[PDB]
Amino acid sequence: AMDVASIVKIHAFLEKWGLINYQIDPRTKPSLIGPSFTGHFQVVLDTP
Amino acid sequence: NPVPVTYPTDAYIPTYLPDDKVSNLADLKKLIEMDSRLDLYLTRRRLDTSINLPTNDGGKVQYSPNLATLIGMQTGSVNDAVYSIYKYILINNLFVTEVKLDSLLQKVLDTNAAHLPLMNVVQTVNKLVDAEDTAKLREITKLALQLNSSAQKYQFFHELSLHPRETLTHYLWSSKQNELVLQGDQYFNEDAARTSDIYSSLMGNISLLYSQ
Repeated sequence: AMDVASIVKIHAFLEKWGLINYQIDPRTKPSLIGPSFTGHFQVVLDTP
Repeated sequence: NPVPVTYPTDAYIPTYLPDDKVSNLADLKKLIEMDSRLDLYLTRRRLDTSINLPTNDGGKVQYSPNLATLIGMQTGSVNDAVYSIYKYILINNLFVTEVKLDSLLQKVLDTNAAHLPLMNVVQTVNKLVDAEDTAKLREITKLALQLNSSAQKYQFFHELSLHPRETLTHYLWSSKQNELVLQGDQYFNEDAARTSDIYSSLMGNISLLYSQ
C-alpha cells in the first residue's frame, strides 16, 4: 500500500545491487572453496 | 646516456638531526656546495674553445694550382683548405636565400652546372687534396650511508621517546605481519614437495586449475 514513487525507487535500488532479478545462470561459473574452511554452521532465529 | 652502475653513487646526507646538538653539519653542507662549484669550473674548461689555426708527415698538403686561387696559399693543412673555401663561399654572398656557383668555382670544381649543394662542394674539396677519483667517490658515498644509518637509528629512538605507545604497537604489528611473509615460501623446497606430506590451500587450487 505504499506510494508508487517509493515502490519503484526501492525496487530499482534492490535491482541495482543485484539483490533481486539478478540475471545469472550457474552453468558458466565453476564451484570453489571459500577462505572459510569446512566447519559446523548454525543460523539462530527468534522464536515465532 | 649515462651508464648504470652496480654501486650507489651518492647519498642524500639527511637533515633531520637537531642542528643545536650535532655541530659542523652546516660546515659539511658548505664544503659539499663548494666542491659542487669547484668542478663546474673544470667541466667548463674541458669544453674550452680555442682559435689557433684560421690560416697560420700527413698534416701538410700541397694544393693544386687551381685551388690556389681561392686560398691565397699553395700549402697548408686540410682544415685551412675547407675553412678558406667556406669563407670564399660566404664573402661573395653565393648562398641561395632569396650554392649558386661563381665563375672561378667553375674551374676549381671542373663543373659547368653553376649550381651545386655545399655537401658536394666540400666533397670536391677532399677530392682535390682518472682512476683514484672512483675510489674516493666510493669511500665518501660509503660514509654518507653510515651517517644515513646512524641518523635513522637516532630518528627511531627519538620517535620512540615521544609517543612510545604509538611506536611499540607499530613494532608489534610489523613483527606479526613480517614473520608471516617470511614463512610463506617454506612449503616448496623439493624435499617436502615429493614426500606426499603437503598433498594430504593445495586442494581447492586443483579445483580452480581444472576448471581453468
